[PDB]
Amino acid sequence: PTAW
Amino acid sequence: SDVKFVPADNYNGSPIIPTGNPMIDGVGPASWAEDRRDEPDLTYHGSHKIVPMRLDPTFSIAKGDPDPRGLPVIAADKQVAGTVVELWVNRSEPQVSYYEVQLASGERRVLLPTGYVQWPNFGLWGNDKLLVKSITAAQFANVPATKRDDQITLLEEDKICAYYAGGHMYAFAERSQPII
Amino acid sequence: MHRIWMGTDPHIIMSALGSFLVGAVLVMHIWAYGQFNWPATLKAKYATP
Amino acid sequence: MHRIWMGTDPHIIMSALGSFLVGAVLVMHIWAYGQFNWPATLKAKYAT
Amino acid sequence: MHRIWMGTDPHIIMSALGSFLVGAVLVMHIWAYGQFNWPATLKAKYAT
Amino acid sequence: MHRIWMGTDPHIIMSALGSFLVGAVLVMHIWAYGQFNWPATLKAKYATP
Amino acid sequence: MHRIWMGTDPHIIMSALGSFLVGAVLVMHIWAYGQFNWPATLKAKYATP
Amino acid sequence: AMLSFEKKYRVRGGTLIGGDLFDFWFGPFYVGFFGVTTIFFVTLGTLLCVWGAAMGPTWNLWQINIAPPDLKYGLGLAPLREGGLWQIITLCALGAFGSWALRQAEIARKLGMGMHIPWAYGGAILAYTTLVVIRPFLLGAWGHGFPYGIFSHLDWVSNVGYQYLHFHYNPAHMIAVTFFFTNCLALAMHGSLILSVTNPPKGTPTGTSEQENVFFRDLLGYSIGAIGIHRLGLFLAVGAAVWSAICIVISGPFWTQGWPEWWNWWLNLPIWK
Amino acid sequence: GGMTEEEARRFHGYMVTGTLGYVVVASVAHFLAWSWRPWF
Amino acid sequence: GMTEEEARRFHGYMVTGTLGYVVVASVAHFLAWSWRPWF
Amino acid sequence: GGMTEEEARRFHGYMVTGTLGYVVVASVAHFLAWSWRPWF
Amino acid sequence: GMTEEEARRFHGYMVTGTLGYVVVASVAHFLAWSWRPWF
Amino acid sequence: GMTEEEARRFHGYMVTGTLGYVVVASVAHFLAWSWRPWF
Amino acid sequence: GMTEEEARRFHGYMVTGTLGYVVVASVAHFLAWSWRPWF
Amino acid sequence: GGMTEEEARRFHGYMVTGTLGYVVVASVAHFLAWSWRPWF
Amino acid sequence: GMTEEEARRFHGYMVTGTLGYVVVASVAHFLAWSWRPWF
Amino acid sequence: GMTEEEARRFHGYMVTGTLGYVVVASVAHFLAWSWRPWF
Amino acid sequence: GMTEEEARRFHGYMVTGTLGYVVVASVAHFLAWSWRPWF
Amino acid sequence: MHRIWLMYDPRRVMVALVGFLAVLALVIHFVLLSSQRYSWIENGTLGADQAPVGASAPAA
Amino acid sequence: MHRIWLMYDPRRVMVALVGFLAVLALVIHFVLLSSQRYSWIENGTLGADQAPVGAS
Amino acid sequence: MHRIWLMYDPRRVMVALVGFLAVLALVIHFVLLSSQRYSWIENGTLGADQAPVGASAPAA
Amino acid sequence: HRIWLMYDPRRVMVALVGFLAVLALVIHFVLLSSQRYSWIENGTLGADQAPVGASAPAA
Ligand SMILES: CCCCCCCCCCCCCC(=O)OC[C@H](COP(=O)(O)OCC(O)COP(=O)(O)OC[C@@H](COC(=O)CCCCCCCCCCCCC)OC(=O)CCCCCCCCCCCCC)OC(=O)CCCCCCCCCCCCC
Ligand code: BCL
Ligand code: BCL
Ligand SMILES: COC(C)(C)C/C=C/C(C)=C/C=C/C(C=O)=C/C=C/C(C)=C/C=C/C=C(C)/C=C/C=C(\C)CC/C=C(C)/C=C/C=C(\C)C(=O)O
Ligand SMILES: COC(C)(C)C/C=C/C(C)=C/C=C/C(C=O)=C/C=C/C(C)=C/C=C/C=C(C)/C=C/C=C(\C)CC/C=C(C)/C=C/C=C(\C)C(=O)O
Ligand SMILES: COC(C)(C)C/C=C/C(C)=C/C=C/C(C=O)=C/C=C/C(C)=C/C=C/C=C(C)/C=C/C=C(\C)CC/C=C(C)/C=C/C=C(\C)C(=O)O
Ligand SMILES: COC(C)(C)C/C=C/C(C)=C/C=C/C(C=O)=C/C=C/C(C)=C/C=C/C=C(C)/C=C/C=C(\C)CC/C=C(C)/C=C/C=C(\C)C(=O)O
Ligand SMILES: COC(C)(C)C/C=C/C(C)=C/C=C/C(C=O)=C/C=C/C(C)=C/C=C/C=C(C)/C=C/C=C(\C)CC/C=C(C)/C=C/C=C(\C)C(=O)O
Ligand SMILES: COC(C)(C)C/C=C/C(C)=C/C=C/C(C=O)=C/C=C/C(C)=C/C=C/C=C(C)/C=C/C=C(\C)CC/C=C(C)/C=C/C=C(\C)C(=O)O
Ligand SMILES: COC(C)(C)C/C=C/C(C)=C/C=C/C(C=O)=C/C=C/C(C)=C/C=C/C=C(C)/C=C/C=C(\C)CC/C=C(C)/C=C/C=C(\C)C(=O)O
Ligand SMILES: CCCCCCCCCCCCO[C@@H]1O[C@H](CO)[C@@H](O[C@H]2O[C@H](CO)[C@@H](O)[C@H](O)[C@H]2O)[C@H](O)[C@H]1O
Ligand SMILES: CCCCCCCCCCCCO[C@@H]1O[C@H](CO)[C@@H](O[C@H]2O[C@H](CO)[C@@H](O)[C@H](O)[C@H]2O)[C@H](O)[C@H]1O
Ligand SMILES: CCCCCCCCCCCCO[C@@H]1O[C@H](CO)[C@@H](O[C@H]2O[C@H](CO)[C@@H](O)[C@H](O)[C@H]2O)[C@H](O)[C@H]1O
Repeated sequence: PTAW
Repeated sequence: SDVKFVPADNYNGSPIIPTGNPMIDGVGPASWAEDRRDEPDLTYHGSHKIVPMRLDPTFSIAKGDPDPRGLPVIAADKQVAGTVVELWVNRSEPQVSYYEVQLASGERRVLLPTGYVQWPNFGLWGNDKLLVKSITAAQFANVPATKRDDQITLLEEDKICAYYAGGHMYAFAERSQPII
Repeated sequence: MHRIWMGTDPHIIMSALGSFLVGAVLVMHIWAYGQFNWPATLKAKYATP
Repeated sequence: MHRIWMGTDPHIIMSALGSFLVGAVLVMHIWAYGQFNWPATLKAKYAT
Repeated sequence: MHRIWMGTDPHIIMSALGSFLVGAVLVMHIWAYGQFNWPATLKAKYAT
Repeated sequence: MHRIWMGTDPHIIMSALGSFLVGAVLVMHIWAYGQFNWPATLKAKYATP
Repeated sequence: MHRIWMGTDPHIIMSALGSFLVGAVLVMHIWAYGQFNWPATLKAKYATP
Repeated sequence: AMLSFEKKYRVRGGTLIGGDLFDFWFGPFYVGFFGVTTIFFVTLGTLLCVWGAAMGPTWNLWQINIAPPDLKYGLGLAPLREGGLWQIITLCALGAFGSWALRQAEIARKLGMGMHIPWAYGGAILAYTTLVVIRPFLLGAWGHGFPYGIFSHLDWVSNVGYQYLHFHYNPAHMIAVTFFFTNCLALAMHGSLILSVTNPPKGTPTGTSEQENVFFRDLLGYSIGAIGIHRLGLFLAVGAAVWSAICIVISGPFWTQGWPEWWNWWLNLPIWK
Repeated sequence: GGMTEEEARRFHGYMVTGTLGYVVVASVAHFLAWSWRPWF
Repeated sequence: GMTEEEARRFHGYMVTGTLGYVVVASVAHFLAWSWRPWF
Repeated sequence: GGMTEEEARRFHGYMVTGTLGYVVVASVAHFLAWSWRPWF
Repeated sequence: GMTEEEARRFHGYMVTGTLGYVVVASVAHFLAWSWRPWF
Repeated sequence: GMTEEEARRFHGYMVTGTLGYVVVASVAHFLAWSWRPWF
Repeated sequence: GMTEEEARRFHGYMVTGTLGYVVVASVAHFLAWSWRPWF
Repeated sequence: GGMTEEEARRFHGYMVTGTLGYVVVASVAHFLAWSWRPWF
Repeated sequence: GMTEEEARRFHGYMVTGTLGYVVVASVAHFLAWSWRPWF
Repeated sequence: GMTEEEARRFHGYMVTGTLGYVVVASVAHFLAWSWRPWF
Repeated sequence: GMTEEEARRFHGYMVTGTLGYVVVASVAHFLAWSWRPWF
Repeated sequence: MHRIWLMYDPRRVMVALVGFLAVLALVIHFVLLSSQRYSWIENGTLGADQAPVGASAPAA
Repeated sequence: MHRIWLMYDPRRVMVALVGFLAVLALVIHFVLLSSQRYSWIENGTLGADQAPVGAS
Repeated sequence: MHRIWLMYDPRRVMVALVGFLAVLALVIHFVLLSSQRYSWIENGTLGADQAPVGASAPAA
Repeated sequence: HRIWLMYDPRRVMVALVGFLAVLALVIHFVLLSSQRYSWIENGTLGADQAPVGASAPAA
C-alpha cells in the first residue's frame, strides 16, 4: 500500500 | 481669467497646471493656506509671539553661537542676495524664527525663515555666510512683504514660508524634471 | 460585400489575417506531425543504430 | 498589389522581413539537423 | 536598388554589417571545429 | 575608397585598429601554443631531469 | 606619416610607450625564465651539496 | 475624491524617474514610476505567497509557512518547492520596500517637504535587509533567513535567540530594547501633552505651548521644546531599528558563543581583575 | 477614417484573388497528402 | 483629449495587438501540449 | 507619411524580384537535398 | 511635445534595435541548445 | 542621412565588397571540400 | 545640452573605449579558457 | 572638425601601405610556421 | 574654473601617474609570482 | 597641442629610438639562439 | 590662495619629512627581517 | 467598444495591462517550475511516458 | 504604429526597458546557475548525455 | 550612434555604466571564487584535468 | 582629454584614492583570510610546501  | 490653474486633461487623476508664475500665485509646493487667520500669534500673556529681537530687550544670542547679523546670504545661484540685519525671535519658546535680510540689489528688507538657511560645513566650522538653496538671488526681490515691521500675522507666516518652499521646484526649470 | 472593408485600415486587416494564418498553419503542422508519424519515419530512416 | 506598401517605412519592412527570415531559417536548420542526422554523420566520419 | 540606402548612415550600416560578419564567422568556426575534428587532429599530430 | 575615412579622426581609427590587432594577435598566440605543443617541447628540452 | 603625432603630448606618448615596454619585458622575462630553465640551472650550479 | 484643500497641490514635477509619464493619481494614491514598480512587486510577491500557502499543508492564516532553503544550498537558488520560492518572494519584498521609499521621496519632493520620511523608513528596510540579506550572506547561506509565516517566524526568533543560550545578555540587544521602551514612553507623553492642551476640561480655554513646556519641565526637569520632542521621537524610533540590525548581525557572524560569556571582559578590567 | 467604398471595392478584389490562390495551393497540398498517407 | 475618431483608430491597433498576442500564446500552448499534455 | 504610391510601386518591383530570387535559390537547395537524402 | 516625424524617426530605430536584439538572442539560444538541449 | 546621389556611389562599393567576399569564401570552401568533404 | 558635433566627437571615444574594453576582456577570457575551460 | 577628403586621400595611402606590409610579414611568418610544423 | 589648458595639463599628470602606479604594481606582481605562483 | 613641425622632428627621433631598440634586441636573440635554440 | 613660492618651499619639507620616515621605517623592517623573516 | 478609450486614459490602461500580463506570466511560470510534472529546467527532456503524474495513496 | 511614441516619451521608456531586461537576464541566469542540469560553472564540461536529469 | 548622447546626458550614462560594470565584475568574481571549480586563490595551481567537476547523471 | 572639464579634480582625486585604498585593503584581507596566502603565519613556506585546495576525486 506504499504504491499502486 | 483669474483661476490660478487648469487640469492637464480631463481624466480623473490628472495633475493641474498653473496659469501664471506659481511661486507668486501659490500653486503646488508654493501654495499657502489662503484662509488662514490674518492676526498675530500670541503668547500666554497675550503679547505678540514673534517680534524682532531689537524690540524685546530680554533676548540675546547664546554666547557660544555665531551672531548671524552682518553675514552675507548666498542664494541658490551662488550669488549674494544680501546681508542679515535683524533677527526675529519666538517669545513662547525662545528661538530665532526669521532672519531679516537687507537686499543687495534693492531697498527692501525681507524675512528669511530659519528652516531655509544652511550653515557651511553643517556649522562645524566657517560660520561666516548663510546658504539659501531654495531660491535664486533675483527671486529674493519678490518675497512677500509683511504689513508691519514689528509683527507678523499667521497668514503672512504662511505666505512667506510657502514662497521659499516653492523654490525647490520652481527656482530653476531643471528642478521640476526627473534625474534620469 | 466589399463594403465590409470600408471602416478599416487595410494594413490592420492584413496584420490580423497574417497573424491568424501563421497561427493556424503552425498548429496544423504540430498536430499533423503527431498523427502521421512524420518526420519520425524520416528520422528513423537516416538514424544510426 | 503595390499600394499595400503605401504609408510604410521601407526600412521597417526590411528589418521585419530580415528578422523573420533569420528566425525561420535558424528554426528550420536546427529541426532539419535533428531529422536528417547531419552533421552527426559528418562528425562520425572524421572522429577518431 | 541603390536608393534603399537613402536616409541611412553609412557608418551605422558598416557597423552593423561588420558586427554581423564577426559574429557569423566566429559562430561558424566554433561550430565547424566541433564537426570537422580540427584542430583536434592538429593537436594530436604534435603531442607527447 | 578613401571617402570611408572622411569625417573620422586618425587617433580614433588607430586606437580601434591598434586595440583590435593586439587582441587578435594575443588570442591567436594563446590558441596556437595550445594546439602546436610549443613552448611545451622547448620547456621539455631544457628541463632538469 | 609624422602627422600622426600632431595634437599629441610627447610626454604622454613616452609615458605610454615606456610603461608598455616595462610591462611587456617583464612578462617576456618571467615567461622565458619558465621555458628556458634559467636561472634554475644557474642556481643549481652554485647551490651547496 | 480629494480633500477640500487638495486640488491646488496636485501639480506635475518632483519625480526622480519617468517624468510626466506616470505623474498622476489613482483615487487618493499618487502613482509615479515607483508606484508602478511597487504594484508589480507587491502583486508578484503576494501571489507567490498565496502559491506558497496552496502547496503547503493548510490554508489556516496563522499556520502558513513559506520556509527558506536548507543550508546546504549555500548562496544558490534552491529548488522552488524546497525554499527557492522564499528566495523569489524575498526579491519581490526588497523591490517593493525600495520602491515604496523612492515613491515617498517623489511625493515629498512634489510637496516641497524635507526627505525625513523616506530616510526614516530606510531604518526599517535596513533591519529587514540585515535579517534576510546581510546576516545570511555573512554566514554563507540564504537558509539563515527567517520563514514567511505569522507564527513560524516567531519560532525562528525563539531558536535564533537560544542559539546564544541567553540572548538577553547580548549588549546591542539591551540597547535596542532600551530604545524601544524609551520610544513608547516618549510617545505616550507627547501624545498626552498635545491632547491635554488641545482638549482641556470643559469651559477651560485652549492651552498653549507655554503650558505644555511648563508641565513637561516638571516631568523631566528640563524643557525639550516643540522641535526637540520630534527630534527625540525620531532618534528613539530609528535608533531602535538600527541597534536591532546591529544586535542581530553580530550574533553569529562575529560572536558565536553564548552571550553571557561576552561579559567576561567587564570582569577582567585590570582595576579589579 | 478607414477606406472609401472605391478603395474598399478594389481591395476586395485582391482579397478574393489571394484567398482563392491560397485555397488552390492548399487543395494541391491535400491531394498530395492523401495520395501519400490517406487519413480515412 | 482624444476624439471618437482617435479612439476608433487606437482601438484598431489594440484589437490587432491582442489578436496577434493571443495567436502566439495559442501556438505556445499547442507546442506545450504536444510535449507534455496536462489533461 | 511613409511611401507614396510612386515609391510603393517602385519598391514593389524590387521586393517581388528579391522574393523570386530567394525562391529560386531555395528551389535548387531542395533539389540537391532531395537527391542527397529523400524524405518521403 | 514630440512631433509625429520625430516619433516616426525614433520608431524605425526602436523596431530595428529590438529585432536586432531578438536576432542575437536567437543565436545565443542556438548555441545553448546545441551544447545542452532542454527538451 | 544619405542622398540617393550618395547611395548610388556607396552601393557600387558595397556590391563590389560583397561579391569579392563571396569569391574568397568560394575559394575557402573549395579548399575545405578537397581537404575534408562533408557529404 | 550638447551640440551635435560635440556629441559626434564624444561618441567616437565612447566607441573606442568600449572596443578597448571588449578587447582586454576577450584576451582575458582566452587566457582563462586556456587555463581551465568551462565547456 | 573631421577629416577632409584630401586628408582622407592622404591617410588612405599610408593605411593601405601599412596593411600590405603587415600581410607581407605575416605571409613569411606562416611560411616559416608551415615548414616548421604543418597543420593540415 | 577649468580651462582646456588646465584640463590638458592635468590629463598628463593623471595619465603618467596612473601608468607609473601600474608599473610599480606590475613589479609587485612579479615579486609575488616568483615567491608563490597562483597558477 | 603638438604642431606638425614638432611632430616632424618627434617622428625622426621616435623612429631612431625604435630602430636602436630593435637592433639591441636582435643581438639579444642572436646570443640567446646560440646559447639555447628553441626550434 | 597658496603661492607657488610657499607650494614649492612646503614640498621641500614634505620630501625631507617623508624620506626621514621611510629611512626609519626601512631600518625598522630590516631589523624585523633579521629577527624573524616573513618569507 | 472603442468608447473604453474615452472613459479611461489609454496611456495608463495600457501600463496596467502590460503590468498585469507580466505578473500573470511570471506567476504561471513559477507555479509550473514548482511542480514535479513541469519542472522543465531539470526534467524537460523526459518524454511523456517518463513524465511525473501525481496520484493519491492506493488506499488498500 | 509609431504613435505610441506620442503617448510615451521614448527617452523615459528606454531607461525603464533596460532595467526590466537587466533584471530579467540576471534572474534567468541565476535560476539556471543553481539548477543541477545547468550549473555550468561547475558541470559545464560534461556533455549533453552526462548532464543531470531531474527524474525521480 | 551619437544622437543617443543628445537624448541622454553623457555624464549620467557614464556613471550608470561604470557602476553597473563594477558591480557585475564583482558579482562574477565572487560567484567564481565561491565555486568549487574556480576557487582560484586556493586551487588555481591545479591543472585543467585535476580541477573539480560537478557530478554526472547516474548510469541508469 | 576633456573629461576633466566634467569632473572637479579636487573631488576626482579623493574618489580615485578612496577606491584604490578600499580595493587594495579588500584584496589583502581576502588573501590573508585564505589558507594558501595567509602570509603572516605561513609566508616562509616554499611554493611546493604552501597549501593547495582539494582536487577532483575521479570516483
Ligand atoms: C494588528 C493590530 C494593529 C493593526 C493596526 C491597523 C490600523 C489600520 C488603520 C487604517 C484602516 C482604515 C484605512 C482607511 O480608512 O482607508 C480609507 C477608506 C475609504 O474612506 P475615506 O478615506 O474616508 O474616503 C475615501 C473614499 O470614500 C473615496 O475615495 P476614492 O473615490 O478616491 O477611492 C475609491 C475608494 C474605494 O474604497 C476602497 O477601496 C476602500 C477599501 C478599504 C479596504 C481596506 C480596509 C482595511 C480595514 C483595516 C481595519 C481592521 C479591519 C478588520 O477609496 C479608496 O480607494 C481608499 C483606499 C484606502 C486604502 C487603505 C488600505 C489600508 C489597509 C490596512 C490593512 C491593515 C491590516 C492590519 O476607508 C474605508 O474604506 C473604510 C475603513 C473603515 C475603518 C476600519 C474600521 C473597521 C472596523 C470593523 C469593521 C466595521 C464594519 C462596519
Ligand atoms: C538598408 C538597411 C536595411 C536592410 C536592407 C537590406 C537589403 C537591401 C538587403 C538585406 C538583406 C538581408 N537582411 Mg536586411 N535590412 C535592414 C535590417 C535587417 C535586420 C534587422 C535586425 O534590422 C535583419 C535581421 C536583417 C536581415 C537580412 C538578411 C536576411 C540579409 C543579409 C545577410 C544576413 O544574414 O544578415 C543577418 C542580419 C543581421 C544580424 C542584422 C545586422 C546585419 C545586416 C547584414 C545589415 C543589413 C545591411 C547590409 C549592408 C546588407 C548587405 C546586402 C548586400 C548588398 C547583398 N536586415 C535595414 C533596416 N537587408 C539582403 C537580402 O535580402 O539577402 C537575401 C539584401 O539584399
Ligand atoms: C619627461 C620624460 C619622459 C620619458 C622619456 C624617456 C627617454 C628620453 C628615454 C626613456 C627611456 C625609458 N623609459 Mg621613460 N619617459 C617618461 C616616462 C616613463 C614611464 C612612466 C611611468 O611614465 C615609464 C615606465 C618609462 C619607461 C622607460 C623605459 C622603457 C626606458 C628605460 C628607463 C626607465 O626604466 O625609466 C623608468 C622611468 C622613469 C624613472 C621616469 C622617466 C624619466 C627618467 C629620467 C628616465 C628616462 C630617461 C633616461 C635616463 C635617458 C637616458 C639617455 C638616452 C638613452 C639618450 N618612461 C617621461 C614621460 N624615457 C629610455 C629608453 O627609451 O630606453 C630604451 C630613454 O632614452
Ligand atoms: C496557474 O494558477 C493561476 C494563475 C491562479 C491560474 C489562473 C489564471 C487566471 C485567472 C488568468 C486570467 C487571465 C486573463 C483574464 O482575463 C487574461 C487576459 C488577457 C488579456 C486581455 C490580454 C490582452 C493583451 C493585449 C495586448 C498584448 C495588446 C497589445 C497591443 C499592441 C502591441 C499595440 C500597440 C500600439 C498601439 C496601441 C498603437 C498606438 C496608436 C496611437 C496612440 C494613435 O493612433 O493615436
Ligand atoms: C519544421 O516544421 C514547421 C516549422 C512547422 C514546417 C513548416 C514551415 C512553414 C509553414 C513555413 C512557411 C514559410 C514561408 C511562408 O510564407 C516563408 C516565406 C518566405 C518569404 C516570403 C521570403 C521572402 C524573401 C524576400 C526577399 C529575400 C526579398 C528581398 C528584397 C530586396 C533585396 C529588395 C529591397 C528593396 C528595394 C531595393 C527597394 C528600393 C527602392 C526604394 C526603397 C524606394 O524607391 O523608395
Ligand atoms: C551551423 O548551423 C547554422 C548556423 C544553422 C548554419 C547556417 C548558417 C546560415 C544560414 C548563414 C547565412 C549567412 C548569410 C546569409 O545571407 C551571410 C551573408 C553575408 C553577407 C551579406 C556578406 C557581405 C559582405 C560584405 C562586405 C564584406 C562588404 C565590404 C564592403 C566594402 C569593402 C566597401 C565599403 C565602402 C566603401 C569603401 C566606400 C563607401 C562610400 C562612402 C562611405 C561614401 O562615398 O561616402
Ligand atoms: C553569474 O553570472 C551572471 C552574472 C548571473 C551572468 C549574467 C550576466 C549578464 C546579464 C551580463 C550583462 C552584461 C552587459 C550588458 O547587459 C555588459 C555590457 C557592457 C558594456 C556596454 C560595456 C561598455 C564599456 C565601455 C567603456 C569601459 C568605455 C570606456 C571609455 C570611455 C567612456 C571614454 C573615455 C573618454 C572620455 C569620457 C572623454 C571623451 C571626450 C569628451 C567628453 C569631449 O571631448 O568633449
Ligand atoms: C580578490 O577578489 C575580488 C576582489 C572579488 C577580485 C575582483 C577584483 C576586481 C573586480 C578588481 C577591479 C579592479 C579595477 C577596476 O577598474 C582597478 C582599477 C584601477 C585603477 C583605475 C588604477 C588607477 C590608478 C591611478 C593612480 C594611482 C594615479 C596617480 C596619479 C598621480 C600620482 C598624479 C596626481 C596628479 C596631480 C597631483 C595633479 C597635479 C597637477 C595639477 C593639480 C594641475 O595642473 O592643476
Ligand atoms: C610569450 O607569448 C606572447 C606574449 C604571446 C608572445 C608574443 C609577443 C608579441 C606579439 C609581441 C609584440 C611586440 C611588439 C609589437 O609591435 C613590440 C613593439 C615594440 C616597440 C614599438 C618598440 C619601440 C621602442 C622605441 C624606443 C626605445 C624609443 C626611444 C625614444 C627616445 C629615446 C626619445 C627620442 C626623442 C623623441 C622621440 C622626441 C624628442 C622631442 C622633440 C623633438 C620635441 O618635443 O620637440
Ligand atoms: C597587513 O594587512 C594589511 C593592513 C591589509 C596590509 C595592507 C596595507 C596597505 C594597503 C598599506 C598602504 C600603505 C600606504 C599607501 O599609500 C602608505 C603610504 C604612506 C605615506 C604616504 C607616508 C608618508 C609620510 C610622510 C611624512 C611623515 C611627512 C612629514 C612631513 C613633515 C613632518 C614636515 C612638515 C612641515 C614642516 C616641518 C615645515 C613647513 C614649513 C613651512 C610651510 C614654511 O616654512 O613656510
Ligand atoms: C525563434 C528562434 C529560435 C532559435 C532556435 C532556438 C532553439 C530551439 C530549437 C528548436 C528546434 C529543435 O529541433 C530539434 O532539435 C533536437 C536536438 O536534440 C533534435 O534531436 C535529435 O538530434 C540531436 C542532434 O542534433 C540528437 O542529439 C538527439 O538525440 C535527436 O533526438 C530534433 O530532432 C529536432 O527536432
Ligand atoms: C546589437 C544589438 C541591437 C541591434 C542593433 C541593430 C542591428 C541591426 C542594424 C541594421 C541596420 C539598421 O539601419 C538603420 O535602419 C533605420 C531604420 O530601420 C534607418 O533609419 C532611421 O534613421 C534615419 C536617420 O536618422 C531616419 O532618416 C529614418 O527615418 C529612421 O527610420 C537608419 O538610418 C539605419 O541606420
Ligand atoms: C603585467 C605584469 C604581470 C606580472 C604577472 C606575472 C605572472 C604572469 C606570468 C606571465 C608569463 C607566463 O607564465 C609563466 O609560466 C611559467 C610556466 O609555464 C611559470 O613558471 C613557474 O611555474 C612552473 C610550473 O608551471 C614552475 O615549475 C616554475 O618553477 C615557475 O617559474 C613562469 O614563472 C610564468 O611567468
